[PDB]
Amino acid sequence: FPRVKNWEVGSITYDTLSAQAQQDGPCTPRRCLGSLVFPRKLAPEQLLSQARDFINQYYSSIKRSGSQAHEQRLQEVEAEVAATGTYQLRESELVFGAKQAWRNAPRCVGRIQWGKLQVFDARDCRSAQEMFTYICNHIKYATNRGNLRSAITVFPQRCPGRGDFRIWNSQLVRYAGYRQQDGSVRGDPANVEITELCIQHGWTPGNGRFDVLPLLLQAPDEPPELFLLPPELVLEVPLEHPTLEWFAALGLRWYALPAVSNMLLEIGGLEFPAAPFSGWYMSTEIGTRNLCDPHRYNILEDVAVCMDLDTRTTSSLWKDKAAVEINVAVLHSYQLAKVTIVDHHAATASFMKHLENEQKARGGCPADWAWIVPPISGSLTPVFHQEMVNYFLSPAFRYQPDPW
Amino acid sequence: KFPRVKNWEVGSITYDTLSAQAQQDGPCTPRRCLGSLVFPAPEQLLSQARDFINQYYSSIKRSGSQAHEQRLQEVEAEVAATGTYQLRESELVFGAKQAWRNAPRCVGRIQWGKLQVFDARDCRSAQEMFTYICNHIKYATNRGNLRSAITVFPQRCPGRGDFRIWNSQLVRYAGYRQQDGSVRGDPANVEITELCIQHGWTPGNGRFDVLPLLLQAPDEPPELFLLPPELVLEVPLEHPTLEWFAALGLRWYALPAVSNMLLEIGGLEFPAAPFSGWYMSTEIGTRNLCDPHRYNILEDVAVCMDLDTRTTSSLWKDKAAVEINVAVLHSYQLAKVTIVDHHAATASFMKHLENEQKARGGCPADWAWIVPPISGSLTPVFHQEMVNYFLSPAFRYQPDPW
Ligand code: HEM
Ligand code: HEM
Ligand SMILES: CCCOc1ccc(-c2ccc3c(C)cc(N)nc3c2)cc1CN
Ligand SMILES: CCCOc1ccc(-c2ccc3c(C)cc(N)nc3c2)cc1CN
Ligand SMILES: C[C@H](O)[C@H](O)[C@H]1CNc2nc(N)[nH]c(=O)c2N1
Ligand SMILES: C[C@H](O)[C@H](O)[C@H]1CNc2nc(N)[nH]c(=O)c2N1
Ligand SMILES: [Cl-]
Ligand SMILES: [Cl-]
Ligand SMILES: [Gd]
Ligand SMILES: [Gd]
Ligand SMILES: [Zn+2]
Repeated sequence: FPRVKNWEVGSITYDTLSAQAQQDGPCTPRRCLGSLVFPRKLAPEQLLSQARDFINQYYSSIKRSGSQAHEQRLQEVEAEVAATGTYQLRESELVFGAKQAWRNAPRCVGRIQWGKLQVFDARDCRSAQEMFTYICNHIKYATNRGNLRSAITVFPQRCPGRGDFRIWNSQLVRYAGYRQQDGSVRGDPANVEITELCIQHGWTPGNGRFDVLPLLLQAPDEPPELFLLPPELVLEVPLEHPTLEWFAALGLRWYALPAVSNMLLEIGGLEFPAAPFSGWYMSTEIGTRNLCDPHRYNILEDVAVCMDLDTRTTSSLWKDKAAVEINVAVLHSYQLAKVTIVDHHAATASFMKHLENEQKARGGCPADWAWIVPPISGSLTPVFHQEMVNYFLSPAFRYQPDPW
Repeated sequence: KFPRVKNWEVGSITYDTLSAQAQQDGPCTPRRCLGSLVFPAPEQLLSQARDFINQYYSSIKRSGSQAHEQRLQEVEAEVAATGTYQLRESELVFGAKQAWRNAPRCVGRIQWGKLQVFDARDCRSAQEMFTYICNHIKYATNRGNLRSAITVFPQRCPGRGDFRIWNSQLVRYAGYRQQDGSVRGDPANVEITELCIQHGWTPGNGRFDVLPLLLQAPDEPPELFLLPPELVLEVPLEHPTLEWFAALGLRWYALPAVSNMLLEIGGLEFPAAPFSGWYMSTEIGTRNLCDPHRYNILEDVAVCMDLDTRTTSSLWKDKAAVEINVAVLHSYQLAKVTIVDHHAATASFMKHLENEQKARGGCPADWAWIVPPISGSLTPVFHQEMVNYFLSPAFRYQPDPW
């Protein structure tokens, strides 16, 4: 049972929940690999034991372990896979699984919200236009005129033999990335690959550096079909600074809804390769990562010239001063537009109280230090001084190969 | 079957074949990762010694020679007669450098080859220990043009007690308990301050009182030694455009000299081997002055800046912190005391990683310690994956001798 200490206060807890960790990660007693983004790389008898475990913990969570429909439900899944080779999840189970996969996401700092999550069942789906209308319901409900609401929608589970639903965009909302005559990029260099595929499936390109991409949606077996998104459904925030009058003239924008559409949900031994989820942004994800990373929009040097900073010596900390203003402008702009957003101080303080909750509930909580600590002002937030344990519980979201 | 390591800012790919030779185990398993934890006989003394000797004779491109096999046969028969062996002077210098080279949480390692090793293995007493330390401080400080140095006191040996420096650093500030239960001075140093007092020291009452040295000779109580003030170079902190900053009274010292770690070379253990370099500015500005459990000046700075401290979304903490760091960098540059900022430091470490891949095929690095505590993703180390493992020779934590 790992002893975990908080170095700001001195408190000590023990992770007894780690002792129930399954899917072995990447580390060994000889070498630690916690800093790798993708750990490693990417006869149905094992379906039973994964469904048995998941159903067992479903009934513990609602008191009904021992007697009643608990043992009963064990038999239906036994007979359903003995007949068909897969099984269908009940509605409450799909909702309980979805929430647990969020609760178990080691790198998510927003997990204090894990209990409030709207789960749209789309297992009826069987068409590309069908999912496109499913996706537009999610976005509409999730955006909610800017008072954002956590949502996931679950499309039909992978079946042995015959194909899979797959959203080809990594997010539902993503900006174009076109290569110049220079080979350099106008737009988001993160999305130069998917922009390449959008065009070669009949998309006509656009203006420049803030073009919303179309959704490449893939019904089983048949190829991907492009789907344009209505501008009305894509809520965006133009970026302005509360006191730097020129920042708005830089013409920077970002969208409201972070909605990840390329991860695979796994509940009770069933894989849902199309299950896009969405929450709201932490300000540093936009300001520091999306806009300041050297391989993203790389705006930091441009904002520093406008602030008339000394970009000729790193010891002037001009990068640090420029970044903070970019984060200030993001927070101000989203707030001015009444769009839900959270600063990294508020967000990490909530994660600490999530840790304390999860200590009482389950005796621990899987957490990935490097992704919990903000990308600016790390040691100024409480999680910096908090030791953490990372391990992999099910249900979970996993990374998955891309369909090409 | 070696770890694939990716740099995300650029797209580089390399593999860490040096990890496979890792000669110790750490706290991680396939079941769970503990990377974020701060604190993670003859035949085995002989097998460590052989790996070191092999390392040394490799570095002087003399592997597998007669001079090589001689020294192997030599140390083996010395362990037989006495249970231990002695390093030659060149072997000691190489081992101290390798320990620095192998230190996984050190961002200043691009320098590892430039190290001044002082051989104090003939030291006989605490008084003499004091003299060797004062000279270390004088040479490393060098009137503000700092030099990397290490002093190596006698090794652990059967029959006698260890030399120990009780102080965690050669220069530290007193931490005095209050009547509010509060702490005047540095709260990290409240215990060593109590220790010093009960061993005879007359305490002050400032917030930047330099502590005496508690020095332990074999089988003796610790003895108290005052550092002559003119040996301890200090830098008063001011801000270049915030003139009220000087009225805080804040200071920090030139020389970071860590004195409580253990140096291991070829199975030998040196429990007293203080080493020193020069500060990276975030250690002073961010950690030592802004940690809530350290001097904790952040809120008082931000109020003086007229920042809005009612709400976190004004980012008052980030703004005050960046200006506390600007003051540190400016104050040291004004006082002509060596200092590196986290941007230059992390850029040099990137060069170290590339040097190390070509040289040894990888490099042990602790990402959570290499990435600076402010402006992380603005530096190039944030976007570099790293492999953490324990190589020997090495520095190691050891328990407090009290
Ligand atoms: C409600 C507000 C939320 C916030 C502020 C938030 C924030 C974050 C942040 C900051 C990361 C780090 C990733 C990065 O920065 O690169 C992350 C990762 C992640 N989030 Fe959350 N998130 C929220 C809601 C959700 C929801 C609703 C889900 C799913 C139902 C979710 C699941 C995940 C997963 C699966 C990952 C990464 C996979 C892994 O860590 O292994 N989050 N989130
Ligand atoms: C000359 C410039 C140097 C710089 C800028 C530097 C910087 C650093 C920093 C910032 C840390 C992490 C401290 C923290 O934030 O808690 C560190 C750790 C460390 N450094 Fe360096 N250092 C320098 C020289 C040296 C020298 C000369 C030695 C030894 C001869 C050394 C050995 C170590 C060790 C042992 C650690 C702890 C590593 C671990 O526990 O894995 N450093 N250094
Ligand atoms: C690049 C390999 C994987 O990276 C990842 C992996 C995951 C997420 C991610 C996923 C969901 C989020 C939600 C719901 C809200 C939010 N506020 N943020 C999120 C961030 C970002 C990245 C970007 N690095
Ligand atoms: C308490 C767990 C271990 O912490 C540690 C561990 C090590 C060092 C350390 C050691 C040597 C340094 C040198 C030579 C120069 C410099 N510029 N910095 C240093 C920092 C600081 C801390 C502070 N936390
Ligand atoms: C190399 C390093 O592990 C990698 O760049 C990680 C570090 N921490 C991160 N943390 C968050 N939140 N998002 C990221 O993309 C990363 N990247
Ligand atoms: C809990 C946490 O891992 C711990 O406080 C570490 C994090 N990384 C660090 N990194 C450096 N360089 N110095 C530190 O003191 C710490 N503290
Ligand atoms: Cl994003
Ligand atoms: Cl220090
Ligand atoms: Gd101007
Ligand atoms: Gd001024
Ligand atoms: Zn690990």
